[PDB]
Amino acid sequence: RAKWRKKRMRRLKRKRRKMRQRSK
Amino acid sequence: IVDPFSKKDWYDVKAPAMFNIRNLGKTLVTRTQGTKIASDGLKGRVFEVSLADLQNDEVAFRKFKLITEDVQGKNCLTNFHGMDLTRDKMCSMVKKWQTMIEAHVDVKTTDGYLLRLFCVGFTKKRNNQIRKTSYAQHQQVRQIRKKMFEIMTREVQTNDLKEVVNKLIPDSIGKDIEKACQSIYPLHDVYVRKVKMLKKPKFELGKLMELHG
Amino acid sequence: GRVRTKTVKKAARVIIEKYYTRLGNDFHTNKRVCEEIAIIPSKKLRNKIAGYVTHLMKRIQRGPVRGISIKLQEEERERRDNYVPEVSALDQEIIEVDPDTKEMLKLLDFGGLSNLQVTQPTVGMNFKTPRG
Amino acid sequence: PQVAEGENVFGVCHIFASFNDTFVHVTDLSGKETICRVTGGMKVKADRDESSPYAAMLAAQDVAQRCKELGITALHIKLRATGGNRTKTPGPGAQSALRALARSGMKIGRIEDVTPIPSDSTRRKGGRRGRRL
Amino acid sequence: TKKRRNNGRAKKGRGHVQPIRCTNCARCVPKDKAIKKFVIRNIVEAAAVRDISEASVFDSYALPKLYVKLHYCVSCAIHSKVVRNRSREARKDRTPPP
Amino acid sequence: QPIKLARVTKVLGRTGSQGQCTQVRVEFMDDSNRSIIRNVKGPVREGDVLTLLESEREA
RNA sequence: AUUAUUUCCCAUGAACGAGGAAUUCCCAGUAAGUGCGGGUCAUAAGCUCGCGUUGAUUAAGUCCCUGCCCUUUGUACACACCG
RNA sequence: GCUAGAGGUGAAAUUCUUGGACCGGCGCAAGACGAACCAAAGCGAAAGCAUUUGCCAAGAAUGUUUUCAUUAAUCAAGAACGAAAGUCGGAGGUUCGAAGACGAUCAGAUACCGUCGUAGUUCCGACCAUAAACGAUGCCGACUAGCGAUCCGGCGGCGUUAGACCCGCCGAGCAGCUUCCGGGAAACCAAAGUCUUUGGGUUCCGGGGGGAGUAUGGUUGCAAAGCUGAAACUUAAAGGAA
Ligand SMILES: [Zn+2]
Repeated sequence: RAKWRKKRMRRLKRKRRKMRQRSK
Repeated sequence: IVDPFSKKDWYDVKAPAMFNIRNLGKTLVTRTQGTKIASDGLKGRVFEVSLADLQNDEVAFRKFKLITEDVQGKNCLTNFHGMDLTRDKMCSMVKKWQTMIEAHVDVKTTDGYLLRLFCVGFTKKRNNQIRKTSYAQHQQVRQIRKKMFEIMTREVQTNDLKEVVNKLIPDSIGKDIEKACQSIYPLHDVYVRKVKMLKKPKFELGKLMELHG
Repeated sequence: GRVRTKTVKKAARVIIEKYYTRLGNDFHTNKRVCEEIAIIPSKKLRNKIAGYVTHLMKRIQRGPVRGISIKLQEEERERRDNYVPEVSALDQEIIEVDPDTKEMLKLLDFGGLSNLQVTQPTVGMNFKTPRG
Repeated sequence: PQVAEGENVFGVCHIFASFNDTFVHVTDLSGKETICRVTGGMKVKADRDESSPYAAMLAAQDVAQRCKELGITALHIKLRATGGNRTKTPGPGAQSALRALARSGMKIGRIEDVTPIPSDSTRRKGGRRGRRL
Repeated sequence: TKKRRNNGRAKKGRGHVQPIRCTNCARCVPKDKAIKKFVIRNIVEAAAVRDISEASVFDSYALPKLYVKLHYCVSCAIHSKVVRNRSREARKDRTPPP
Repeated sequence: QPIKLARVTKVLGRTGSQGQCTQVRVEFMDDSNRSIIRNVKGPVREGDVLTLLESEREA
């Protein structure tokens, strides 16, 4: 589904951000 | 274990003198045992009686609430407590392709009974009308509702409880509204759909017996 | 289950449209006519064809059949349709005319005629039917 | 009751007809005192048939003989259907219990529907997508 | 493909309408999209009207009726067979069945 | 109540799930009135005499 | 011919007292009973294909069930839902 | 008040009742909501908007032989508003109900179904600025058919009724239908027409399908996220209508 794929994307952006702030 | 209905007396229910049929029915209550007086269990019951079972031959879609106020020797004396139309009557008058004007006034009588009359009125389709809908404009509805506010208040604020019920057994308070609102927008089903009794004065045995004279 | 096939009905109509003068209301007479004027490879088919001819012959004597078209039958039935009353239905003693129709004739050369009788125009325009 | 020449002693029979059960509640004329109240569950073993029309027959025949023992010969009918925001249509035991009251030699008078209808209901049970059974 | 010109609802020149609940499943359905049906039936059906009339205390008492306005969602109105799927040309018929 | 005796006048059609009951308008023989409709089980034709045990309800 | 090919004689005399849930066939010379013939066949019918004999009950109806057919409808299927 | 069951379900159980649940009566309190009337009807820039009454300041249309006299149209930047959910701080929390628990169903349900129930739903203030925010159809203007209705205003006509109705016309608007106006890939569209017989004005915006509304940078926000927004690489189809 295009909405749950959008939800999986936002759950992935939130992980890439926290992984990027750890090494900031 | 013991049958509780063997300890109950059947009391008579008497309607006010406003109607011809006085004995509207019979009620039962537990005998005076200990401190539970049988009159205490009777002085708060409300009897919702149809107007057809009332005075002589009136309509059957109007109901009168009669609350028992004092018991005098195996017969309960009831007084006016309210009035309302039956469910099938109101649900049949509300048709489509027409507007309904509802009004309510909290106006007391000349003796102390604070009544809350509910009036309803539906726009009438003319005999030669080709239009399907009969809708009154907003300002026409306000003029019809203001006419109900004026007539309902005038009809009760100058009379007591005994005289306003004599105007409720026939649709007197509803017929004069239909005639007054005819110049604004003709109506066909104008009734006082409900009468709520908000506040009552102190109970007087002299006025109750006068109501059954 | 006594419905005739298109083979029985079509062959029966062609026999009538070509040999109407030889056929009648008797099956056994038409059974021998169809046997000669038509080469039918079967006897059961002949009895079905001749039996339906007898049925259609009973219909011709009462009126025209929507399948059979005979020239000598259609011309006579149209010739015998010439019926007229002793007096026409149009030339009436008096004629009711609406006042609006009277004004139309007034614009024409036929303003005042004795045959015209103006009727009272009905008041109230209640010609439309109520909606809903 | 002190009644003569078989004069009718009218009662009020509140019939709560739902899709899960059927109440046959006979009260006095005012509705305060209860004479007898028999439901569909009091007459059927399985709880799936508490609203069946057969259960309302037994619930109405049992309540009719109780009114015979107290001189109650006629009954006013007050039919309600679950009120509120739920279904406004009476359950299967509505007409079955009412016919069984007349079948039991009991008189009927002034039938009335008293289903409590809201001027506007609150948030009804079930999501915006409803019961997706 | 646009299956219906009115999009399955009687909303024209209007932004939003208040919703209602289907009688089968209490789901939010717009008031115009709702498949309404105003059913007027007697309290006593024909199978029992004979016994109730002969057991009445009045000489001539007409049995009342049940004025219920039913609302249906598109899904439940079709499972309950109150509306059927019509041909592509029959869908344009807006007259109630006789 | 007595056992009424009616005579079949018109056969309407077949009723029932499997078409076992025939819907027949059966009038009485004592008088021309009361042309009631009954459901009959078995082979029925116009002219049959039925033995109505109960003739109050139409059904 | 033993694992008895069939057949005859004497003896042996078992379950089975109309049969659960289910389920089959059938509308007139039909069901069913009854025997005969053909096929198989060196030996040969509890099978099957035919034949006559005796001869009914019920039904001349319905979509209720179970089967397919058609129309409408939906499809991202077209190797076509075993998609 | 009388009674042993009530609730719920396809069927049940969890749950409510060892007695006073459910039911009936008279009441009371709180918080929501504004049924039927209610419509392919109205209004508003959209979102959205329905009990009564009062108040506040706006608004289209119509009417006008009033006034001003081009003051206009569309719009980068910029700005107001913007359902629901969400966020923060107060008040309130009836119903409903994410989460969660438990009871069913199933091979398994962490789902559908049932009994509860947190946040939420309600109100006030401050954020958020996203919807299948849809008529999937920019705004302004002209022109090109017909018909019956409908909402508002105005106009003149039999008649009925005590303004209501009836019959037309004009302007404005929500729609409907019939048509070989024409258009289109077609469905369909009086506009989605007046288009190879191509140009009324103007804004935004699309360039095979994926990667991807992802990476990075900037910006906005308390946060969730909003706005702006790639490439490498991969692919011969993806897709529309019928
Ligand atoms: Zn539903």
